[PDB]
Amino acid sequence: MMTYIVFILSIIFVMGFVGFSSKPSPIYGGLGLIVSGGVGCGIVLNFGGSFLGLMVFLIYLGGMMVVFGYTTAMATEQYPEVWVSNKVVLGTFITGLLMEFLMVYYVLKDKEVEIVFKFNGMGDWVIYDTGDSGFFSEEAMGIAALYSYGTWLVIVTGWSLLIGVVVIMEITRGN
Amino acid sequence: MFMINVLTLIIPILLAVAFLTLVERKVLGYMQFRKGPNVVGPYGLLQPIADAIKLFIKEPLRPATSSISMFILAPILALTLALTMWIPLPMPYPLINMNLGVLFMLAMSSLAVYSILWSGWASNSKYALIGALRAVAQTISYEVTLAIILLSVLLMNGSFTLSTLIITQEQVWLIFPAWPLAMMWFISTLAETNRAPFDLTEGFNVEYAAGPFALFFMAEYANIIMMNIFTTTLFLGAFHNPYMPELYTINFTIKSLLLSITFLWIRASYPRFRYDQLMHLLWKNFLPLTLALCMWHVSLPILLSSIPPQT
Amino acid sequence: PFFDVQKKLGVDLDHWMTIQSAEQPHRIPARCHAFEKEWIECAHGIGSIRAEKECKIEFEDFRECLLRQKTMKRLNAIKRQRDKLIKEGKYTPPPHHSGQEDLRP
Amino acid sequence: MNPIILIIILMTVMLGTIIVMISTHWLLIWIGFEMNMLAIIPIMMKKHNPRATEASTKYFLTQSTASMLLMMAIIINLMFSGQWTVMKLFNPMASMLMTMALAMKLGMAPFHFWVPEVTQGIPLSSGLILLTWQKLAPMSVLYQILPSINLDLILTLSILSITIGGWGGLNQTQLRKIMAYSSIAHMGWMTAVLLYNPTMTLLNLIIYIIMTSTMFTLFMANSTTTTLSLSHTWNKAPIMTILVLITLLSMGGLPPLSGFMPKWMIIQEMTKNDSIILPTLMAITALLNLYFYMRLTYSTALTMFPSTNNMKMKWQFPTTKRMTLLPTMTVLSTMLLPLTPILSILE
Amino acid sequence: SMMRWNRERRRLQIEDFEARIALMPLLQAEKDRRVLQMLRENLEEEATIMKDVPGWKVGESVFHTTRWVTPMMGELYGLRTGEEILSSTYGFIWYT
Amino acid sequence: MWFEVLPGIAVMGVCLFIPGMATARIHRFSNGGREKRVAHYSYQWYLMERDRRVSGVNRYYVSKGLENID
Amino acid sequence: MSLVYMNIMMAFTVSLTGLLMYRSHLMSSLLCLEGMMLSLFILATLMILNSHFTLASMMPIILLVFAACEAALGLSLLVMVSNTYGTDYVQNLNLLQC
Amino acid sequence: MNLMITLLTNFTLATLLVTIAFWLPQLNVYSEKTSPDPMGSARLPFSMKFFLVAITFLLFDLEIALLLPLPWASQTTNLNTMLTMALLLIFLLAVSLAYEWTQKGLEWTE
Amino acid sequence: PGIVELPSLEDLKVQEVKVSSSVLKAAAHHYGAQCDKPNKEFMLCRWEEKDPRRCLE
Amino acid sequence: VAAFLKNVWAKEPVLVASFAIAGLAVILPTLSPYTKYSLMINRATPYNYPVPLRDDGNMPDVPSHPQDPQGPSLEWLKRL
Ligand SMILES: CCCCCCCCCCCCCCCCCC(=O)OC[C@H](COP(=O)([O-])OCC[N+](C)(C)C)OC(=O)CCCCCCCCCCCCCCCCC
Ligand SMILES: CCCCCCCCCCCCCCCCCC(=O)OC[C@H](COP(=O)(O)OCCN)OC(=O)CCCCCCCCCCCCCCCCC
Ligand SMILES: CCCCCCCCCCCCCCCCCC(=O)OC[C@H](COP(=O)(O)OCCN)OC(=O)CCCCCCCCCCCCCCCCC
Ligand SMILES: CCCCCCCCCCCCCCCCCC(=O)OC[C@H](COP(=O)(O)OCCN)OC(=O)CCCCCCCCCCCCCCCCC
Ligand SMILES: CCCCCCCCCCCCCCCCCC(=O)OC[C@H](COP(=O)(O)OCCN)OC(=O)CCCCCCCCCCCCCCCCC
Repeated sequence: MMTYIVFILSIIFVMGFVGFSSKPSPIYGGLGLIVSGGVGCGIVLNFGGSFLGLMVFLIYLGGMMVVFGYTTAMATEQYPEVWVSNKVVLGTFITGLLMEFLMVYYVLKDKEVEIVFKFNGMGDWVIYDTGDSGFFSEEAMGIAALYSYGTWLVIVTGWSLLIGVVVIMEITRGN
Repeated sequence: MFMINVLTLIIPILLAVAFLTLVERKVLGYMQFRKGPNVVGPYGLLQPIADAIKLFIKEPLRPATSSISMFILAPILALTLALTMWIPLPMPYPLINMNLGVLFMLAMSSLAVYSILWSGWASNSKYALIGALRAVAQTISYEVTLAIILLSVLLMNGSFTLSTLIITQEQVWLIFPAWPLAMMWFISTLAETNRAPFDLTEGFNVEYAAGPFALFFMAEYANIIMMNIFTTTLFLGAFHNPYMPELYTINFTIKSLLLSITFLWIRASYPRFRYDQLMHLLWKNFLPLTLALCMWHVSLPILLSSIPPQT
Repeated sequence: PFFDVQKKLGVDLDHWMTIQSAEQPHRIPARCHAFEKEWIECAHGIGSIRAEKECKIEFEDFRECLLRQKTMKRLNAIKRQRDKLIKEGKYTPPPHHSGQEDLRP
Repeated sequence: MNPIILIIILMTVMLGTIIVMISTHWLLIWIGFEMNMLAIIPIMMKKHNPRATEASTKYFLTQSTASMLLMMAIIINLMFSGQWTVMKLFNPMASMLMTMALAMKLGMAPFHFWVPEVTQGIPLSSGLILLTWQKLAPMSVLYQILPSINLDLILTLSILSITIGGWGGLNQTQLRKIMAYSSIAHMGWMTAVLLYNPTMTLLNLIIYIIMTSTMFTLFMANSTTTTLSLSHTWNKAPIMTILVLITLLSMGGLPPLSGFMPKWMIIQEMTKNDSIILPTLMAITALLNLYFYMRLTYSTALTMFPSTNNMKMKWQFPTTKRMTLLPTMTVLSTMLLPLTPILSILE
Repeated sequence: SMMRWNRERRRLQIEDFEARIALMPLLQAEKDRRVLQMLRENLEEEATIMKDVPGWKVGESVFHTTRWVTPMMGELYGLRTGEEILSSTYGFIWYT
Repeated sequence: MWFEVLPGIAVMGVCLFIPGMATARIHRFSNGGREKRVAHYSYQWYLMERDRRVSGVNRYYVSKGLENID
Repeated sequence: MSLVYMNIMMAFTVSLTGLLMYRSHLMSSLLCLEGMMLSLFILATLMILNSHFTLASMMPIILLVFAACEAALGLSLLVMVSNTYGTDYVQNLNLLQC
Repeated sequence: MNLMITLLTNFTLATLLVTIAFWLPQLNVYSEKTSPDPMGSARLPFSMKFFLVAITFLLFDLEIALLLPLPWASQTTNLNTMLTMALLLIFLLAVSLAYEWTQKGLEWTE
Repeated sequence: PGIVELPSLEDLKVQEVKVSSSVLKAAAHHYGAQCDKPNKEFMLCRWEEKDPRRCLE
Repeated sequence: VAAFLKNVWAKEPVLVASFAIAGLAVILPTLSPYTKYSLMINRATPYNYPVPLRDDGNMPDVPSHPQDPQGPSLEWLKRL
């Protein structure tokens, strides 16, 4: 059960996009994309990609999806919902989320194990710890090489970010 | 055995947050020439327990919520991110010893504005939504200088490891080569938690009951104690004997208490900023100095041949 | 329009990230350094049309090093036969695959 | 707009296209397309009216979808090849995705549904950039990946682009939408001859850019955006009257003009490769483009003339507008056919 | 102070790395005997499992070359228990 | 007077002292009277699993010295 | 091909189908577009960490940064639409039919 | 593994305290109350300044995302190139800040 | 393809160094000093042959 | 160029401090003698294995044992 955990997260990841590709609201759309970002980050972190998972949290979720929720909250005029005493205002939430985990556990059925067991990855998929690397994360040093090897990449990226600042300030003027 | 360690982290956090209210009211009492609470318990030691039992049986306001799910998930996220910021903190050895604990804490604190934003949209008020948007803009503003100051200090560390930050400061405190980063870091952590003189929420989560307000309240104070401990580890790092870890634990405890009382002593001393005045403080005062000191702490270990070890 | 400025002027703007067998930091190998090196040294300079049909063995070794589809197929076959024999009761697992043998070093 | 900021943004557009043109790496291809889009978004919003914001929104959505499909094609190439050289693709799934994404960036049918809208929403110089400069980078990537491009898919997109760019020009009085459907038809023409001779792709591209630039420069010289506003050119500047229309007789594809130079050469490369039906059908549809654009030619050089009285005041003022390269581009878009074997410089 | 102490910490890092370098021949020889032990065990249990299946060369490579291929995690730990697979492939990642 | 704040400060200081003392004692309890092994890098984890294999009781923190060689 | 890569591709195509069937809002379009970007990040990261190809580890961050800047541009476009009509509705964006 | 257990315990304690904070005063049969702020029925006007500071956060946060591997890049052999590109990124962050300054972008939230 | 020639279990048996990693790290620098020659001949054979099967003895 | 400097130090000391710190961060790594030692320490830090060479017969600059005279030595790093 514990072996297939990345695969399990990937299934949840797929289900997470069905949370918001059906598009119930842009606000619940942002909420589903935040949950999907967290579980895809779990997929990244379970291959030893620690810095890239923390870039998912720090830059994608805490950097950009904050701005998406911020711009969404400056639009789409709100309206109240059901606000009866606690047999509705939290009990329906708990029964709905228990049905959501019921849906998560419900898809691991006989139509799934014909794909899981015929194409068993866990046992031979996650091979990032194949031998020794040394005193360094290879992924950390590969990201560190952006400054010595990636001179042109850093030039065009910083130029695109400066042009991004200029472009946003020109189009958001109205004059 | 590990679950025992998680409980012995998280239960004393909640007890320390409970008695921080007593320490705040007593220290703000004596600084305002008055006394703080002394009637309820002996010298006030039952005032947090009485306040907690009062807030946890107070009537829910029957809130006209714009959403159920964000109304529930804002205190849940607030408490979860209040607790999970503590697990890489080296005291002198953390609960979760990870190689990127600094970046982990920066990420989990950058995720902490969703509790504000979801509390704001989960209210029906447009005024509460405007206050929440102002608070979110303030917090993500000061997260910029959190990240740049933190990067500039860790150019002397070698890596994002918090336990390595104890090894870095065994000869000198890191406030000596980095005191402008220290003072701007301290004002930036003051402005993260919406703490005075940056508390324009008392100048967004009032849609909640008194119980969920106590949850946001205790998450805010856990963030206050946590950022004081993180500043203590980051600039005033204590001596560590590996055969007696209680020397380091008592030393950073005393320094963390002094820095938390320094928050309590700042809030009883200054008027509040106007909102554009603290946006002026960030974007026009702290950010040029912070970028210049980032350039300085990049280029300075290269010119002094003091580049810290990677491992 | 492929204006090869990087070969005209003699600059290295993006050749270093292109293949796995290039100069990596701290001499880290890729997982398929030998297979990609052999596909590149086979298919070098002869063009794509000859490279498709005259270096297919090295290219399939490198593709199978990347995806490991034949190796996962073989391991699924052996594990399926092992599961069927444990289910039939015609086979017993060894002690060195059950966890009672006090590993080598 | 601040003119220094305009110069910086236009050099950033040119820089993004150059980064797509010179790079041996797929990440820099994607970076150059991102830089090109990011920089061209304020060019569309030069006037700050709601039609430009709508046009920029539609352009952002289509080009962003094409950029993400391009990155998915790059990622699938890195699966099945483990490398990053801008060369042939090593999966026909990644080949199909990159062909679809470059057809979206060019606005080839059935991804053409943003081209007559956005060109309608923006000014004439930004439409000139959108229909001349923004073709150069995806056609360069198509030039560099043609050993993997599926034959049936590129021919389907080519003939569908030529038919839809043909039947789009009937119901239009707007000059910019007519230039947009002419764009769609000519991109079908360029990608028709791509897997047979890409030198004729570059010849068709250069002749198309010269003719489109002549037409948009004439539209900027006369400040006319509709057919009915173009119809007053005979009374204001009579030398402007025919140059638009011999350039548009070129754009239809008609001898002895140089706009007959691409299509004929395209047919000249497709009857070599034993395709007789397909260039026949495509150039019959080009005659349908001649049908509608010749109706516009009849509109301007003939029947629907009449003027208004305020035109009498415009007679007392010359054009102080910069008609930059307009005599040069008008000569190069008509009289280049006796120099047709110059095309060997595009090998 | 940070100058003197970062220089001393760099000297200590070089001392630890030279300890690693002095130990790497023994660790590499034990790693070679480790992987060859496990592949010989997988080969013998493959030879005693794949009897009923026709057309099965035991120990047949999937690569057409005869060069030594660095073995995958399933070529070593495939026919073993699940806890050893977990300690092999998520041990370093899940370690605290 | 001013020393009246000291019982609350003392209680809060004990509440901050308990987690660090607790995790130090648990690390010494679960690792044979010593510190927990820090494996930030692949070499540290490789030596750690080599210790776990040479100890024979599936525990990395049982150190086998010169008595295990002849 | 492989399994978890097929899952990340399935998420990419699901967010593509959500990006190709608009319901009401432009923010829904930008969210489906950034879910596509997220799935591209995840799949690129798993490939680059799988092959141990070291220099490409800076590539997903690059794939983040540009595209996040791209999202910023999209948000600004939405804002200007919401400054003209009051809503971000895609049916207010139909003046270019003529 | 220990991290997932710790996150799960923190999430369980958070959900438990929220559940106690909602269900414990709903034992009370206090009163069902009626008759439902600085606006009564006003819509929300958009503010351009808040969106400008949000996008300014996002663009400088991307520049910080580039600046993050510097404590690792200090360990490289090509220190002249590394120092030039580090100073170039922080200088471009400063040029973005100066352009945000002079075009009145930092005004009324300065 | 050809059958990969894995050596036998008897060709792999050796008297192991059954000491822990702190024993090896405390005894690291003197081991690098005094056990230089067979260690470097082994690692030269290991980087030249690129195959542990030919690097056994 | 001096009265302007006193004026900007009076009005805006934050930007003067920022431009002074940034200017020193630019110029001082080149005006320093200790900058080369950063390069030397980062290139003498052994992250990999020092793979030995087959002795062909004529290599005087390459030692046979770590305790030999020839070879790159770090006496400067130990002493400084
Ligand atoms: C880590 C432990 C704690 C660390 C120390 C912090 C504890 C002390 C806290 C005290 C109480 C704070 C109360 C709230 C403060 C908020 C208000 C405030 O102070 O705002 C910041 C104020 C703001 O100033 P202001 O608001 O008065 O400015 C007005 C600005 N105009 C004119 C544009 C309107 O100051 C700063 O921003 C300075 C930050 C620190 C600068 C450090 C510079 C170091 C020296 C550099 C070199 C200079 C010389 C040149 C080169 C020479 C080379 C030889
Ligand atoms: C609205 C929903 C509910 C809201 C409240 C709850 C969710 C939000 C608050 C909690 C956020 C959870 C964050 C989880 C990951 C944190 C980052 C991380 O794992 O960093 C630590 C570490 C990297 O450090 P390193 O030392 O390199 O690793 C060991 C290497 N020897 O890496 C490791 O140690 C890796 C350990 C294994 C991987 C852990 C995966 C966790 C499960 C997936 C994500 C779960 C959350 C999904 C939803 C998020 C919504 C924001
Ligand atoms: C193998 C081949 C490789 C590729 C070869 C080269 C391809 C070149 C493609 C050129 C595309 C050019 C697009 C337009 C120029 C870009 C900048 C621009 O738009 O400048 C026009 C400028 C704007 O001024 P503005 O004030 O905005 O005017 C609007 C009203 N206020 O001013 C005006 O609006 C004034 C009006 C006249 C503008 C004329 C611009 C003509 C430029 C193209 C010339 C022909 C193409 C180059 C030569 C042949 C090569 C294909
Ligand atoms: C890490 C440090 C954490 C420290 C946390 C605790 C801080 C406070 C420390 C203790 C402070 C004093 C506590 C006692 C206050 C006074 C209680 C009392 O005696 O109240 C009297 C009241 C009336 O009773 P009656 O008999 O009528 O009196 C008339 C006289 N014959 O009778 C009653 O009220 C009934 C008896 C009630 C007794 C309650 C005592 C307090 C309970 C505290 C619980 C938590 C303690 C810590 C737990 C974790 C550590 C073990
Ligand atoms: C070359 C080294 C690297 C340089 C790049 C990195 C710098 C790090 C800091 C980045 C700062 C980014 C933002 C800078 C904006 C500058 C323009 C500016 O602020 O102009 C306005 C200001 C007048 O003030 P005012 O408009 O009233 O302010 C509003 C509140 N009252 O005008 C002023 O206050 C004048 C400010 C400009 C002149 C400052 C001169 C400082 C000189 C220090 C000594 C010499 C340092 C050597 C380098 C030369 C620098 C000029």
